[PDB]
Amino acid sequence: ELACPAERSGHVAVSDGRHMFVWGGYKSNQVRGLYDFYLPREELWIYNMETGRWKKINTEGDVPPSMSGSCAVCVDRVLYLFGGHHSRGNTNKFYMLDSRSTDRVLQWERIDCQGIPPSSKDKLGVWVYKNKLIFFGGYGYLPEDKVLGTFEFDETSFWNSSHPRGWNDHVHILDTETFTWSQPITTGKAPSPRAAHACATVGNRGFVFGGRYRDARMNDLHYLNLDTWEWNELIPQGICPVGRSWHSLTPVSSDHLFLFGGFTTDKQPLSDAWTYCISKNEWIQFNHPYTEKPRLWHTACASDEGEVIVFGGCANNLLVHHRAAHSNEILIFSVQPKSLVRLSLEAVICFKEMLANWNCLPKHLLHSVNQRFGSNNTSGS
Amino acid sequence: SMELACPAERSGHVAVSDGRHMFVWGGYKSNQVRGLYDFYLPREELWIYNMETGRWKKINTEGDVPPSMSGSCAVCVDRVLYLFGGHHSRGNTNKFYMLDSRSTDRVLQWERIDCQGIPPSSKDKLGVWVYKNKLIFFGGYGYLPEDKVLGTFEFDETSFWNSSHPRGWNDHVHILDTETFTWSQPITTGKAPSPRAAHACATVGNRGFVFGGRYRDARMNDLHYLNLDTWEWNELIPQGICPVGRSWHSLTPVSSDHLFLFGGFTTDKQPLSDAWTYCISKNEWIQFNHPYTEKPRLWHTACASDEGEVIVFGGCANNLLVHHRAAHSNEILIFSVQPKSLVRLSLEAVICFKEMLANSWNCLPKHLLHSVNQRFGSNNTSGS
Amino acid sequence: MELACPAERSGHVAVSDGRHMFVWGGYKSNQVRGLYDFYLPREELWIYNMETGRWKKINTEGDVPPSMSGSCAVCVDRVLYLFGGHHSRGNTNKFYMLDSRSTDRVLQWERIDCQGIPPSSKDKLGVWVYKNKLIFFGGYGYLPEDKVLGTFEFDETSFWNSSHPRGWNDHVHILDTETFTWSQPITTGKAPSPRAAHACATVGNRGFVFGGRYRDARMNDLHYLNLDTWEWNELIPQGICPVGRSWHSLTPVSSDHLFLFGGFTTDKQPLSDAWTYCISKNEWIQFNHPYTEKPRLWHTACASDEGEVIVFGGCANNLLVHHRAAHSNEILIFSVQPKSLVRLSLEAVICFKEMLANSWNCLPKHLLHSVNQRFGSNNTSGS
Amino acid sequence: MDVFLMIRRHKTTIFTDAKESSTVFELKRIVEGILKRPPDEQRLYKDDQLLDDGKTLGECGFTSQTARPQAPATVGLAFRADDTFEALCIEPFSSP
Amino acid sequence: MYVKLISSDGHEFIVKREHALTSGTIKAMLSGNETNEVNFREIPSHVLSKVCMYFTYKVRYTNSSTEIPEFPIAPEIALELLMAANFLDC
Repeated sequence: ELACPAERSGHVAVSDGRHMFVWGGYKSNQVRGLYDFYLPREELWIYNMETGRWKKINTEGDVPPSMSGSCAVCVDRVLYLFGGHHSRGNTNKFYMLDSRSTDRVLQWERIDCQGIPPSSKDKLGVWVYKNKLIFFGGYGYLPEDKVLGTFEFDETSFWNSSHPRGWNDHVHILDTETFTWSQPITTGKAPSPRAAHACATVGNRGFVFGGRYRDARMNDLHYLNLDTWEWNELIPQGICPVGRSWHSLTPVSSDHLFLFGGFTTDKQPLSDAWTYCISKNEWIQFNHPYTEKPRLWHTACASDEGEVIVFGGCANNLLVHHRAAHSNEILIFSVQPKSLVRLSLEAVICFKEMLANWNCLPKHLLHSVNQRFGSNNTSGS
Repeated sequence: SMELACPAERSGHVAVSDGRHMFVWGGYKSNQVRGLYDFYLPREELWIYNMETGRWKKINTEGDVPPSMSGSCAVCVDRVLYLFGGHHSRGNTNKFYMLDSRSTDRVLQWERIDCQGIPPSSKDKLGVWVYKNKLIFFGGYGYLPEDKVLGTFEFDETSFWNSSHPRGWNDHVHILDTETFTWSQPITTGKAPSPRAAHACATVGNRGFVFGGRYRDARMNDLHYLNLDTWEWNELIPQGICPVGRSWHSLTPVSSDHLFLFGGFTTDKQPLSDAWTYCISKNEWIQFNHPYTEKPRLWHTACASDEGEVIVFGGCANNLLVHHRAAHSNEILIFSVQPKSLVRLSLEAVICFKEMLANSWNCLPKHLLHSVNQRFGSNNTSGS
Repeated sequence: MELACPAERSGHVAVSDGRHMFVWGGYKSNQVRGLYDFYLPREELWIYNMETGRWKKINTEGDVPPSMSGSCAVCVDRVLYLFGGHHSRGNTNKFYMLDSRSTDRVLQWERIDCQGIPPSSKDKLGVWVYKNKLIFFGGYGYLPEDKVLGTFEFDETSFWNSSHPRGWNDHVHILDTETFTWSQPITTGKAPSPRAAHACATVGNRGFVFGGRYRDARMNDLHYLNLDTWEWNELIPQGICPVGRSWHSLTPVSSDHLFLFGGFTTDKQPLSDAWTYCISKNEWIQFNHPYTEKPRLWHTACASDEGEVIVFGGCANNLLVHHRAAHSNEILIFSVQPKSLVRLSLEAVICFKEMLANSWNCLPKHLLHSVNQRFGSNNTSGS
Repeated sequence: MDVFLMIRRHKTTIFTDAKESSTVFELKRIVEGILKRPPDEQRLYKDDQLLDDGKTLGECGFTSQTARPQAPATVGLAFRADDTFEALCIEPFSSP
Repeated sequence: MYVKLISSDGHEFIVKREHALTSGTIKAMLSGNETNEVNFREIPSHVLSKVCMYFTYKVRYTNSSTEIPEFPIAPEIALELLMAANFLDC
């Protein structure tokens, strides 16, 4: 039985190069077009993209609630989780899960971090500099403490919430080891307060792209140089993408970034792909056979074989919950090309399916297989 | 923002209802600091869930407060809560408590009553019916009473392991006449059932229905009803397929011909989420359909609305006997076993189209809009 | 000192002449780290007497095969013949010969490039022996290289778990070892679905095939092949047939009766049940023995000349998780043919140890060798 | 654009990248720089067809889609061509 | 810069070294610029030609937003391609 998951958006999915861990999320209920059905609390839909399959497990411990819009990383196969918007509002607690253990059931653990906490908010960006996590931006409630950055309230949240929200550009260092909050002084022109913005990590350079300042959805590119805390706005030459939101700037190489999808101000979901070169400093458009599938609030993650794999998203708009029709498809975008293991894999699936067909197959050199097989002898039975 | 009105996740609380305002009090939780002992709630804490608007409300009370209960028997007659029984960190209690919840302009006060006659034993896990001006109490895990009490009572052996004071199952019938505030005991006739705790009770007219329970090492599920005028016990054997034998499950009357069952705990200690409904005229079990069957519950408190809804509050998803990993829940589950009025559908028609018709959201009548705005819409993408 | 058992493992190959079981190969989950799999080494041969009962370690020379996680072998005229198997470099299909008749010399392997169309590298297959011909059925492995009779279906998850997709086949190959020629007979009749993790049994000029896991479904249906007319025939038996399962084993206990023991079900549960098939009554009658609380999977079975089912190997618990692979190495003995008068004399002496130690010392020389060899270790003695 | 080259003669083949406006002289210079010998003594063959040496590869019919890296067209080579251009004898690959 | 390679049937071959930096078996076999003289006994010339061609493709289509095309594999050379993948592991 192939465990097909429920169609969803808002889930967090993290990649070590072998597994996306998919957790949390919400969906539009197809039976009841009245309220958005939040997904179950314990569900981990782990999709191996190297062995391309689904495996759902259940977790234990100090379990956080049903999150749609959180911020999660996976450092040395360890989940860290912050922020998000459960069914009664937003949170600002910190949670940790160990994904290295396979013998025992996975136990969550809430960690009360020392230092000044941020506000309860979601839709923010992360960059990972060694053991430190810098948190930037987002949408949510007002900052309770004296927090660096500019908070600007959304007016229409006044017409749709008991407590009004707004965007920010607040940076926060959380340590992964000592669990210390700190908040350094940044330099340069800090960008606009925004939500559904794109974060990408090369070195100590963190790139933020896109988002929706006020109600407009643009396409400006900024980067923070975290060793110097310097904000620089970078406008690339040549052709450029249009203004969008809900796009994941997933890196594919140390010179080259990949972007899938988008969502314009007119509330249209985009079905185009772009790549960016840092050294040429140029966006250039990618041609792909998934131009019929626009996705927003999706998870586009990086594999070790140079494939950007997208799970989730909605084929139409996500604003009206009755108009939301989610998707659970797996989308492959290999800007970095496929490997010889994968060209052997399309050599079998297209040209050996109907084929039954020289009797000479010896072997001379030994132990040249140890990055190929893995779990090999228990397969097929 | 400020902390919204949300009660803590728990198991073993007491929810009573007048059909319009549910009162939730007592219960306990697993302590996340250290799971060796179980954390108990503070004893002044009333929670009010409005089922028409769907909101919680914190209430402080004065008076002779009860201790921290972990499962007690209570009623909400004439918007007046009457509490009896329960288990606590001091032990078990048979003190009768009164909380006048009819005062809206005044804060509520407690009053412990030393009722006359022979009071019953200190006990928990029991059921109740309200007939005319009389409160009638049935069953209970608990002790032996101090005087002669009609009915049978068998000690549990395993309680002899876990506490100096040993409890056990009974099927005693007691009457508190609250016009005289006097205990009395009527004559029990008919084929009396086994002694049981964790028995689900309901009041259908002049009858009381008892389903399921625990006796010896068996979680039974036979069905009985006792008349409240002739005092005659009648054991009913229903047709169709029966729901699996189970304990720790509620059962409320949803109409004068129909009853509802959710949840349970199989004797093999497996948590249940199968929904059933019962027809007393057909004497028949129908397995009910709802999309809430993917989560099971322990000590799931159901209450009957005046709009025909089964409202479930609280529940342990996994094994409660694993108390150090007890996944307590504080999620309201609304089951539609009876169809709603257009008032409710009209508020649904408001609650569907929000961003298109936020002016009609802002231009309702004041109780209507309060109810509509009561819903704390889960905004996760608004503003992006 | 040297009463050391063979190590606990899974995927070994054990063959029988009726008197001396040959056990060779296999791998185990490592006790330091349970994720990777340590293959038990390729020079190691074990001989376990199935009558007297003991283990013998022989190092092997020649054109040595690599360690195998499961292969196919027969013992014809006390000569071992090996084909297939999966090694740490992946699957193999080289034909190996190990002449076990040389008791005066140490044993030498010989890898033989046979003529004709050999099948592709694979494993989890079955075999019959008819006259001089060794006939090979089934398998999970790679694509064959020439025109090979039978069909092939590629397993989907094999596509995911390596760059080598392995699929199941219902291929049949005759190795004529007098000429050492691969050949293929004509497949007539209703051929089975392409499957592996099955078992095979030989009744005279007939071949029985039981169970297996096509795709993910671990069916245990029965199929029948003539070894003279080459006609396939699916039999639907009466009685209560055994549950669908893979990783089981069959031995012929008699010319009218077949035996079956344990396995691994479709919903991932081991098995410790035992069944007996009657071909004249065509009936599956359940066999009772006090070893039904110990479930093993892919556990080898051998039929003795005196009529005992002797089972070695088989992971005690699950194996699809590698870190919980609790392998075993204990001998299970089941009697289906009754105990003979020579064997009643053998129990008459082996059962009275302390009361008849004088009768232990007063026995013929091979008998005493079998009695002082069968040493139940003394927990009770000492104080 | 980018045009990629097969050069096949006598169980030797040469993979070489170039541009569309590159002449046959520039690829002659780079094969002189690889194999360390005179490049003026060789002849190119578009399946036995001599090209003019001053012609750019846009005029030679070698485009990027025709000479894709994963699927490219070839030329043969013939050293000592001089006047007696070496007759082309490409030994092909073996049977699968 | 350009490295010599011998197939099973004796076909000589010359390799761009920056196209040859991807596969680890050859870079651990040769130099494990510098022109090496290495040899193979088993793998034929047609499936090897695909290997080097694949590398050039691999090198040309790395880090660009052009449409990366599908590569046609003939079914007669696909068994030797799975053989070459087993004996290369690129």
